This record gives sequence, C-alpha cells and structure tokens, in this order.
Amino acid sequence: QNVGTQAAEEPLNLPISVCTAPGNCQTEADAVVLDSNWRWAHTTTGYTNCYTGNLWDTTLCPTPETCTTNCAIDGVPLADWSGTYGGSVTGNKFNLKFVTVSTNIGARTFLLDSTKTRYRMFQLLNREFTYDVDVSSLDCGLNGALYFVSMDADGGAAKYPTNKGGAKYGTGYCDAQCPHDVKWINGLANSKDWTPIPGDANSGKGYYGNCCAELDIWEANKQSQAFTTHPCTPNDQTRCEGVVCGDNDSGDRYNGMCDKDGCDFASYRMNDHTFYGPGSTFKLDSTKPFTVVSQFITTDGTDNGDFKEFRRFYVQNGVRIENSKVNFPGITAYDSITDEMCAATKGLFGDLDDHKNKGGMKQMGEAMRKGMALVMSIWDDHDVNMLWLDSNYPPTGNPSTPGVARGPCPTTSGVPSEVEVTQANAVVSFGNIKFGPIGSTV
Repeated sequence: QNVGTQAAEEPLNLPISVCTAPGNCQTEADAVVLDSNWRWAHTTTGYTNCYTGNLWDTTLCPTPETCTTNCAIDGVPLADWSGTYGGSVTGNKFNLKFVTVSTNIGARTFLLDSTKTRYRMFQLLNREFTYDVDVSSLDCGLNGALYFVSMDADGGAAKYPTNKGGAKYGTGYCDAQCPHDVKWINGLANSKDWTPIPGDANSGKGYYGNCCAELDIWEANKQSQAFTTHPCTPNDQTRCEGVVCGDNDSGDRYNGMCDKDGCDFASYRMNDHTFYGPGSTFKLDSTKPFTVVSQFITTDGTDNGDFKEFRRFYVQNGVRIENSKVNFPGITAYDSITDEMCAATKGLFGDLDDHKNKGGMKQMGEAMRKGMALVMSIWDDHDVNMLWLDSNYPPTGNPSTPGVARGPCPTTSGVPSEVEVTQANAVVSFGNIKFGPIGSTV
C-alpha cells in the first residue's frame, strides 16, 4: 500500500520491561500500531474511499495492481485511538475496547520497537515472556488474544516495494490460519475476487491468504483459555492461493502449508473444568487480573538448542499457580506443550497431528529463533462463533468424548451480531509486559 497524507500516524507509547534477574529490569520504550486492515483506504491524490463497508471500489480497483496504484492507507492520530478504535494506554497497561461507536468492531495491534519504524522482534527460545491481563469483561463468544507471528520486522517493505508504510502502518499481517480477510498482502491490495463475509458489515475475503508460523500465548475470555503452537512449512510470511492456504471451505484444512489446529494446551479441554473460571473458588479467578508467565525451554538450555517445551504458570494476588494438567485415564498428566503431549492428546481426541507433519516443536522453535512480532487483539468469530475455544466443538459432539468440550459456554453462544450488542463494552487489558531469561520476570 501507498501511504496517505490525510492523517499522521501516531502509535500509542507502551513501555515494557527487559529483565536480567528477578526484580532487576529496565524499561524499553516501545509502542503499539494498528493493523492496516482497520485503516481508511482512499485515493492517493484525494478523499475518495477505495474500500467502504465490506467492498472495494470496482472503478478504482478493477485489478489489484490498479487498486494499489490508485489507493493509499492513512494514519491513526492520537485522538482517534480511543475515539474511533477503542485503544488506550495508561502507564504500562494497554486497553482494547471491543466495540467503539463510525462503529468499529474488534482490533488487532502490533508492538513497535523504540524507533517506531520496525516491529519489536522477540527471539523467544530459552526466554520467558510475561504480562498481566484482565479478561473479566469478556464472556462467551469473545477472545482477547495475545500471540506471536512470523511477520517481517518491516512488514514486508524490503520484499515488496509497493508497501510504502511497512511496520509503521501495521502492514504484513500473516498467521497460521492463512487468512484471506487481510486487505493488503505482498504490498498489493488483496482485491481480486473479493467477497463480503455475510453478516460482517466490515470484512471480506480476497483471492490470496497470508501464511506464517504462530505462537499463541493467550486465546481467552473469562470462561476458557488456551495456549497453542502453530508451525508452518516454511515458517516465514508466505502469500498463498489454492491448496497451499489450507482453506476450510474447500476441505483443505490439513492440506496447506500451516498447522491450523495447532497443538493446544487448554485447561478445560484437557479435562480440568475447575482450574480457570469467573469466581473466587476456581484456582485462577478470571474476574480479577492475573499474571501469565510463559517459558520456552530448549533441548540444551541454550539459545542454540531446539524448542522442546512450552511451560506455563500464573501469579494472582501474589499467589503462584502452576499450570493445570491433562486429566484422562491412561494419559500422562502433562502440564506443558511438548511433541509427546501433542501426539498423546491428539491420539486420544482423534485429531490429525498436523503439528507433527509440519515439523513439530523443532519447527515452531525455528520461527521463534528468527524472531516473531507481538500481536494484541480483541475479536469475535464469524466462522465458528468461538465454540472451538469455549464450548463444545463440534456443537453436535458428545461433551463426554475427550476433545469435544472446551468450555461451559452454550453452543448457541458467540453469534457475532449478538455478542456485538451484548458485549459492546468488553475491554481486554494487557500490561506490565516483561521479557528476559527463564526465572527473571517475577
């Protein structure tokens, strides 16, 4: 995309901590940038929309190349962050409102480095990543997500010279779902064969998808939470078409370059329904804030080893809370993501181990070694109504069959039109982000 001249781009300042030992950290003066999908797209030498509602203008965008020549994405000024997009920062806390009323629904954002010209790339192997979260106002059907993806640090600017904005304009998004709803891919409008998504007034799908590796630290609302590894072959940003995208709609979910299911550790799905929930007698009380700690263990305990284990623990009101465990007869009580856990649990659930097909923890680790961009988002799910996270999936499945039940939400929950009314004022908060060696962040 070209860059427009109507509004300066002003990312929100967000300090994080880089740590060397427990309680010995230094501030890193980073910032938050809005994903290019949420930006106004208009004519390069005017005010005329190139995209309105869920459609590209066919006169301006008869082809992707012409669209890209004629159109530009514009900046987010400071005033518009809260007023238009529902984003705000107080000290080291970042807040994202779900619906902001001209009416904005959801948000996806990235962490910029201290220069505000590149994404802050995190080399996560043999490191610990930690943050405080509040998901108390997110119920069934919503997801306040924090995760990493194998985006380029410059959003693709060096690879795709028609991308003028780079990381500064939140470009280059890709993930392990190979999404077609990304409006700008490889420096070009994804306007070919663009199709609105029914019941989604703001979104559509273009000819291409954009694939890359994804490490989900946090997919969650107050009812259920998960962390998940998604390797791809290769891991780096890859525009896809046809079978390579692994499109759900053509029966290709397991035929593409990315592991779409991922290998998940989701406490409720692993059959501990009392670990996490909205109340003081759950082990971890989702009505109150808490700290989420993630440790990325290698084979030799060094930065050069292969990724072998994703460990997790929590801190809430000064109380250390170890992760829940897998709880099925004849299955080891795993409390972390490893290749063995993935094989054993997917075996039990009858899920295809595409994680293993894509190179497993080792391949996931190669993405983490090269460095990944931090994503913070809030969203509802127009495909599957978040049932995969917090309900029975498939909805018609027996909840006593291992793998089906992922949370207590009813199978009628999560319809975007309903959650966008009922949960309009939901806000996820991510704060006090800390990064360092294992054992350094609490």
